[PDB]
Amino acid sequence: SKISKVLVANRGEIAVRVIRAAKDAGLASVAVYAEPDADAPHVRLADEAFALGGQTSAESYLVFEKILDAAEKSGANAIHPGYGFLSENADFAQAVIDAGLIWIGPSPQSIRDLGDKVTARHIAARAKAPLVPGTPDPVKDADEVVAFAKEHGVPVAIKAAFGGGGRGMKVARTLEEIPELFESATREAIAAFGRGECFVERYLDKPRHVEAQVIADQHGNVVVAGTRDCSLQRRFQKLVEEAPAPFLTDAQRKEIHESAKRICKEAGYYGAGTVEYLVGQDGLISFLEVNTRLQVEHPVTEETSGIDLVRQQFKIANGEPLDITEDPTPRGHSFEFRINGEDAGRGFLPAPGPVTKFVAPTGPGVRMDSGVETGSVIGGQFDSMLAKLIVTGATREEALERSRRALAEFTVEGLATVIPFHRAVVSDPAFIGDGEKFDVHTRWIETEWNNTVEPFTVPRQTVVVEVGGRRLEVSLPGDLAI
Amino acid sequence: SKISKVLVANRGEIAVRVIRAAKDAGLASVAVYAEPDADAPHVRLADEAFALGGQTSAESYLVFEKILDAAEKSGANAIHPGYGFLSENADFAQAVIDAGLIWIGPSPQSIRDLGDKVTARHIAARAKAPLVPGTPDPVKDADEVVAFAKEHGVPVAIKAAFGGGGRGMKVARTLEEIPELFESATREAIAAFGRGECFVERYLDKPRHVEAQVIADQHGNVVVAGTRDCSLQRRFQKLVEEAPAPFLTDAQRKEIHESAKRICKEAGYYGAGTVEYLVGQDGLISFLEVNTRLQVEHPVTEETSGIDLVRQQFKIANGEPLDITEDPTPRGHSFEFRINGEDAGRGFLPAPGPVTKFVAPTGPGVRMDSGVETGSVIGGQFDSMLAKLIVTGATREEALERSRRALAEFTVEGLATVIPFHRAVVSDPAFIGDGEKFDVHTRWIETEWNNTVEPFTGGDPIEEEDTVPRQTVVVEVGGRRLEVSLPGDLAIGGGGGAAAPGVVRKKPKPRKRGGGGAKAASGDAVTAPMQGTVVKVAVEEGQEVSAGDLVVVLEAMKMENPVTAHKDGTITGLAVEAGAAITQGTVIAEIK
Amino acid sequence: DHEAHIKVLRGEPTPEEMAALMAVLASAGGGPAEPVKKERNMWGHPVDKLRYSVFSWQRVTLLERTHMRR
Amino acid sequence: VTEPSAEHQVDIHTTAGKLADLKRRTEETLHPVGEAAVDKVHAKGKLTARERILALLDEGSFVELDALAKHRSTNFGLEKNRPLGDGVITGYGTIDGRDVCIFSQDATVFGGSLGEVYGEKIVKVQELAIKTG
Ligand SMILES: CCC(=O)SCCNC(=O)CCNC(=O)[C@H](O)C(C)(C)COP(=O)(O)OP(=O)(O)OC[C@H]1O[C@@H](n2cnc3c(N)ncnc32)[C@H](O)[C@@H]1OP(=O)(O)O
Ligand SMILES: Nc1ncnc2c1ncn2[C@@H]1O[C@H](COP(=O)(O)OP(=O)(O)OP(=O)(O)O)[C@@H](O)[C@H]1O
Ligand SMILES: Nc1ncnc2c1ncn2[C@@H]1O[C@H](COP(=O)(O)OP(=O)(O)OP(=O)(O)O)[C@@H](O)[C@H]1O
Ligand SMILES: *C(=O)CCCC[C@@H]1SC[C@@H]2NC(=O)N[C@@H]21
Ligand SMILES: [Mg+2]
Ligand SMILES: [Mg+2]
Repeated sequence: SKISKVLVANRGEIAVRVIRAAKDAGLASVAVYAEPDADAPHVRLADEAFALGGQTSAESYLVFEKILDAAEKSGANAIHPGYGFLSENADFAQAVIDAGLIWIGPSPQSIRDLGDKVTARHIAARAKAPLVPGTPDPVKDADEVVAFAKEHGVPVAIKAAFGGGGRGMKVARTLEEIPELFESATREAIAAFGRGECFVERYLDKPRHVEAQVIADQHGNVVVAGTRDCSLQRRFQKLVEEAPAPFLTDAQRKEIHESAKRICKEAGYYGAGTVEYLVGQDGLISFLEVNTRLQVEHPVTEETSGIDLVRQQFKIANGEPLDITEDPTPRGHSFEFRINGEDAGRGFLPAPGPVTKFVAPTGPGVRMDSGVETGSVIGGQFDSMLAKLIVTGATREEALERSRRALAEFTVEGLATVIPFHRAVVSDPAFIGDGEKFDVHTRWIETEWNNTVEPFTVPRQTVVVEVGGRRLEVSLPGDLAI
Repeated sequence: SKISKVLVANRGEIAVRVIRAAKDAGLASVAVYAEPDADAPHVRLADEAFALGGQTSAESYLVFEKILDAAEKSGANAIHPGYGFLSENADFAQAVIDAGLIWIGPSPQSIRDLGDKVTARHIAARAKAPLVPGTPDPVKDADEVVAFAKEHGVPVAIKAAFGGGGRGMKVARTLEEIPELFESATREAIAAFGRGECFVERYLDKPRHVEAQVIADQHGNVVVAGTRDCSLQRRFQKLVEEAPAPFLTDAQRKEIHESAKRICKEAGYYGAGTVEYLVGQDGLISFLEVNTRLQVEHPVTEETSGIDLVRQQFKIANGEPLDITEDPTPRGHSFEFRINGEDAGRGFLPAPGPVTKFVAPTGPGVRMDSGVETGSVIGGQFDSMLAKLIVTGATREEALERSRRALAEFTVEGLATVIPFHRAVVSDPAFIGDGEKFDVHTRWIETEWNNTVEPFTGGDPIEEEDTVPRQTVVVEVGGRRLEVSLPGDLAIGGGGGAAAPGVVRKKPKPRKRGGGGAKAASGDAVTAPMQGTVVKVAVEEGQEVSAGDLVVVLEAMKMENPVTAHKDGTITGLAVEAGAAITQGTVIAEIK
Repeated sequence: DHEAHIKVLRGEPTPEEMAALMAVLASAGGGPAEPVKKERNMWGHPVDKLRYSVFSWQRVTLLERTHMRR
Repeated sequence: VTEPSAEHQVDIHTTAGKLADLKRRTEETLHPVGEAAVDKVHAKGKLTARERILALLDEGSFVELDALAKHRSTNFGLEKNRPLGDGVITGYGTIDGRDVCIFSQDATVFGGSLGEVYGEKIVKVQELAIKTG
């Protein structure tokens, strides 16, 4: 009933992070890699490594059978999904539990309930969380959305009740847009999310995206590790994040630290997770989502609050009660920059290519969580995030100064990266607030920011063997000379 | 005046650190490099770089005129000396002030007073700090030392009044050793430091080394930013440090904090500085020293207290009052490991070499302040330190676990290092402790640690089998990834084709000249055993010498190596003079 | 005991995977296992087809050398 | 006196200084008539004489001979222009593991025309090839 060996069913930065956490805790670690990742750092860093085969995620990382076979062969008794892939797949969580393994994460029931944004809104209502006006049930047709628009006032937002990635949002500005927008939304929800259910709500104009990291026990104890801000986004996905959330009033930090606890406790959530809210220009907090997995931006919370969230996940999965009894007090400010392989000068477009040079900065208050190294090759089969640079300081201004230094030092060559955008934004006055507020928002990058970034410029042999009662495959380099 | 452009008159990781602090503060940075450092990281990192010239410190970094000329040419209005070199040179500080540049450091008078040990003893006594029994004034003769030993009980430590670097202290276990020890101490002090004055105090048996970090402004405010434990030392210089000091009673902790503030205020100290104490097995504290420079250990206090000590030092130099009013509360626990270019399996003797590979750890709780990178070359002229690895956690146990991980990840090739020692100590029970106390002390490494590290050999083939070429392949067997090395003549099964018509394998001979039995087979020449600088010449041409007599003393990696006569005869053709750089194999003299 | 052995630098295979790996590697190994001594046959060697000047030093360093190497 | 990093050259009266001098000269042999000529060749779409050798031979096997050669003519003001290597790159190397001797003429140096030192270098490699078989 206690974790002994952990299989990390993911890749890259998160795989390295979880492997390091296992090493710190004294647990054995098992990494799994697809064909493109035979040289990935996590493969060599993990105590054991297993090849899942396949050339893409649909063939390697998203196959329950492959992941569970790797776990069985390795003898690992726990599975940690990181984030993405199967981290929020209730079916996979149930499969992991059935196989007799320790699922490091929330329960399948919690995942399933909080993944249905309709059920999520119902739980938020039961928990009395702040809510943006919207339909409590999926809209039957575009006529219902038209009626809602007439009732509340445009603009309006349409979202698939299932799935995510940011692309599920559609926006209507006038009463004439709804028919075609709703038809497109239904088609896209059917095609790309597997379920055509869609719902409607009020669209905030220039909101700030605010989250609260929650460490939830199996025994009912819940602690909010700290708030966080992720307002800087493109295509509804984050690029730069902060901790603690800056420029919130005390009345706002409260009601968030409490809505998170109430929503988690009402949903019965246990394990690490986050409660994403929205803060509009008027200053009204609104519940948006609950992520039922370790979130990418956990490093900033770790730096500010001093908690190790992956080890906390291990302790929650073991079932021990939380050692943290009260919400930690942040000791400083921390920024996190995602080093994505995208060309900011070309509309943040992915650019696969080789990492001919990757010199991470080091020094005071600099932390680097990278899944690549000099010599790595980046393809289009997976997300384009190469690393995460965390800069911490005693105050927000000191953190910004240290970020200007660290970003100047950080060097990457061979493919495009958002490093220039980070260097620009860290110095942009809109992001360097006047001292009590700042002007960025969930669409500032694409709409206001002055984009001055100049555009960037043998098969293995296999043998099938049988030893005793098992069938094995021995894979060797094609040019094995022996 | 206010600092606008800082000249960092140092090298290596400290130069990089100060350059980064200047970049954070928005100040321009000017680096100064000797010829061996023409490609060091700091030269490229600084906004401007100037070439001091010269191949050694005595002619590159220790030259007031050269550093001031670099400042004049670069237009820098402030000078930061790092640590070492001129950081504690009161004459250099006064020279900077006279030239009219912001000296980022304590006043020359403070430097003098706290560098003179006896004056430091007077200041501590006046400040009512905790002191170990000892003579308030220098001892005049071994007879006085004998009387003091009779009075206070052996053992007794004799220390040079200006000693530093761990070379300025010796110990007497019984009253009989006092005369020889006194005379030898005086003779060594007059030579190593010019001044032969020495005093005597009680010697602690297995003391811990505890120090306090003090940030004092020019307006009289003093704040103790934290405490550090530096009990792990090779000879008398630190290797591993902690923050805060582990396992100290609140009484001891507050005693240290208050004594530090009192000492600084009595000395008139301002700027970043440190107060070093010793804690005997009895728990009694004893004031030991005041370092008037920025400690190399400062990053552990930075991590635990959340203060930028270099930027605080800039502010103090600017003359601003401290923006900290109370002693910060430590959060977490931080270890620091010095990555010295030494071979732990060879008695911690530094050696130069190339850094053919250098892969630092990253991730949770890891900070790396390094002055080298892959492709760097460590010459024999400067200190052996390569980098400093700081590992911070929520508690001491968490920090130790993270340290084990980080030291497992940290990789260096091309020359020896102390990574094997750090890896062993971070798991040794003596250092882990029982949760209330631990068994480490200033002499633990050299006398109690179970040294299981084998000597560094690099990739040299030593045995007969090491000469066979190998190819490394990745093999997947039932999913498992295995990394298999295959010899070039593997006769597995029926496989053959081994060797060639006339290929013979044999144990290779080391790239060394024979052995002692033929020390000089009819050889009169005395050859330098290592590259370095001739810091002393103990003979003159026409002098007769006997086997074992000292001929020269070569400084390599800031350590002295004596080169002695291998045979009896007259010194003839002496070829070197003090201060001359010497390469391995150079003929120093011929004994005839 | 001074001979080059196979090394599994990384990984901890179990006896079954070790056996499978060794069987496959042994099968991969081959070539001349215990060949007979290569038979000397100098008939029609290229050196004999060359025009040598009557006073050519290659008559010693190339022709005689080739015929005598043994 | 101290010097800025741009102007400083290691003291030539030392072994390190002499190594630095050799490095400077070797770097100069890469573009004997300036980087503009190399750019012109690439724009024209051709490889340089050095690129041709490096592309033909196995990687890392090229040993160059007479890299620092200069012409010694004084006719018609030739002495005012003495590019290193005198317009031909010569040496030895391997192709598929077997040794070969090679020369490659450089059209950017006096139009690639043959001079005395040019021809002498070619003769040197020819003699080496005949000698080594
Ligand atoms: C056995 C006796 C002989 O073989 S007599 C030598 C033959 N005379 C020749 O020049 C051959 C034909 N030459 C030409 O007309 C052109 O140089 C050829 C070879 C067609 C190349 O044309 P193109 O690529 O446009 O070059 P270019 O002539 O415009 O300029 C070339 C630069 O090199 C020079 N160059 C050229 N040939 C020689 C030569 N033989 N001796 C000395 N210098 C020569 C050109 O003057 C020109 O120099 P620059 O760059 O203008 O300073
Ligand atoms: N009512 C709203 N008004 C404005 N923006 C919104 C609203 N709801 C969602 N968004 C935008 O959607 C993104 C976050 O939404 P959400 O996380 O629910 O979607 P998703 O596709 O499931 O994303 P992910 O799973 O990656 O978090 C942010 O860009 C946020 O700005
Ligand atoms: N009385 C003593 N008993 C035992 N050890 C002592 C005593 N005094 C000094 N030491 C040892 O000497 C070390 C440092 O000695 P000291 O402070 O005199 O020199 P230092 O640190 O090299 O000087 P500096 O930094 O000024 O150059 C202490 O860490 C301790 O190991
Ligand atoms: C000179 O090249 C660098 C200084 C190295 C010695 C100084 S002495 C005082 C500090 N303590 C230590 O171990 N190194 C520093
Ligand atoms: Mg979200
Ligand atoms: Mg000291």
